[PDB]
Amino acid sequence: GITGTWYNQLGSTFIVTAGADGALTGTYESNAESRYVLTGRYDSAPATDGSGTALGWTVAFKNNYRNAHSATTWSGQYVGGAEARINTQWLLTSGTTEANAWKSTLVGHDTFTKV
Amino acid sequence: GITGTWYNQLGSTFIVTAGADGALTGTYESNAESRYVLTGRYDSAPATDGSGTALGWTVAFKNNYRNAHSATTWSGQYVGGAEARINTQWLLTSGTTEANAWKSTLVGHDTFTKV
Amino acid sequence: GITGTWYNQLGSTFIVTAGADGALTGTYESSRYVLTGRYDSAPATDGSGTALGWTVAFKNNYRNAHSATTWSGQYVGGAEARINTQWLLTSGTTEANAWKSTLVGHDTFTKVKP
Amino acid sequence: GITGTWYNQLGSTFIVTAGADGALTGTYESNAESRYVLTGRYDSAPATDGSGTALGWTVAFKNNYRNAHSATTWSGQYVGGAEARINTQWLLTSGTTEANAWKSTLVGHDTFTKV
Repeated sequence: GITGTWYNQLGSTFIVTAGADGALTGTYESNAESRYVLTGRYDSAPATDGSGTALGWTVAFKNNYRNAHSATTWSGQYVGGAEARINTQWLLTSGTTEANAWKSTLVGHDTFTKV
Repeated sequence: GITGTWYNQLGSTFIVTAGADGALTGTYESNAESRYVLTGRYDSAPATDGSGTALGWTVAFKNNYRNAHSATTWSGQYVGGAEARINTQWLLTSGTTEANAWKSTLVGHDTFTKV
Repeated sequence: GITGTWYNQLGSTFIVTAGADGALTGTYESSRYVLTGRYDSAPATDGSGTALGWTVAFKNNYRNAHSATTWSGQYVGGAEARINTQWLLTSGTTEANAWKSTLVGHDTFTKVKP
Repeated sequence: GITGTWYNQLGSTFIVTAGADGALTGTYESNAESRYVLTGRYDSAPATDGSGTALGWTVAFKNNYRNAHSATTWSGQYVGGAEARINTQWLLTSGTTEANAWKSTLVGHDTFTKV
C-alpha cells in the first residue's frame, strides 16, 4: 500500500514506488524546479499483527535548477487501514564549515496521507 | 571521496559508491547474514567555501536470512578535511502497533572514518 | 499563558507554574513526577512563539524507570493555546547498550483534554 | 559524582549541584554576559548493574544582559569512574512564527568531562 502519491500536512507531495526487493524510489516536490529524487528502503515482509511497516528515505535538495546544499532523511512507518498514513521523524542536515557543525542538523516530524 | 569503505566507532562497516547526479549505493555490515542493502543521496555539487557535503542514507534491516522489522536513516555530512570523516545523526524506527508508536524511534550519532 | 494544566495527545497531564524569572515548576503524570525547566520570560513581539523546555526523571515513591525525558519546544498563544515539543527519553544503560539509550518523539500539549 | 564543574569539547562550562532527591541546579557559561541558569533532574537511585545514571536539564538563553529567545534541553546519562563523563543528546528550540516552526529545532550531541 505504499506505492502511490502522498501529501504532507503543508503542501509537499511525493510519488513513490515500493519495489518487491524493498526499494523505495520516487520524486519529492516541495514547477519542475522544486522536484527532487527520492530514494529509500522499506520492510518488504512486515508483521501482520497490526504493526506498521518500517521505512526510510533520503532527499538531497539538488536538481538541475537549484542546490540547497542540504539533505533530509525521513524515518518512520507506514500504517494502513481506511486511514492510511506514513508517520515520520526527519533529520535535515546542511553543509556547514567545522565551526558551525554544531548547528548543522534540524529535527522534526511529518505525517503523510493518501489524500 | 565519499566512495569507499567506512567504519564507525563500534565496528560496523559500510561500503558505498557515490555516483550519478548524487546517488549513494552500497551495503552495511555489522558475515553475509549481517549484510544489508544501503541506499541514499548526496550533494554532488557542494559549496567551495570549506563546507562539508550533505548526505543521507537508509538501511532497512531485512535480508535473505533476517528481518528486524526496522529501518535506520543516517543524516550527515562528509568532511574531506584532515582525515576524511562522515559525521551523522541517525534515527532507527521499528514497526510498532499504534499504541506503542511513541517508543518506536531511537536517535543517536555516528562518526565514520576510512580507518 | 503557560501556567495551567496541560494534556498531550496521549492523555498525560502536565501541571506547571511559570515563574517571573523564567522558571518552570510542576508535576507530570504519564503517579505524579516532579518536573522542572526554563522558559523565555521575554520573547519577541513579532508573533514568535515562546521557547521553553523541561525535564522529568521517572522516579517517585512508587516506581523508578531509571529514565529521564526532556521536552524542548515552544508555546503559541491563541484562541487554542498549544505547546509544540520534541522530546528525548534517555534510560540508564551499560556502555555496550548506550547506542539504544535514547528515544525521540514529539508531543503536542493543549489546555483541553482528549 | 555529578556535583561539580563539567566541561564540553567547545569550551562551555557547567557547574551543577545534585540535590539528594533528584534536583539539578546550576549555571551554564562560557563572563556574566554568557551566564545562564540551569535546572534539571536526575535518577537519585540508579541501577547497580553498572548502568549509568539518567538525567536531563534545560537552559533557556536569556539572562539580565541578552535574550536569544531559545531554550536547549540535554538528555543523557552520567557515567561514573575515573573518566567520569556525561553523554548527552540535545534539542535547541528557537521561538518562531508558525510559518517557520519546521526549522525551529536543532538536534545534536555533547559529551561532558570533569577535566
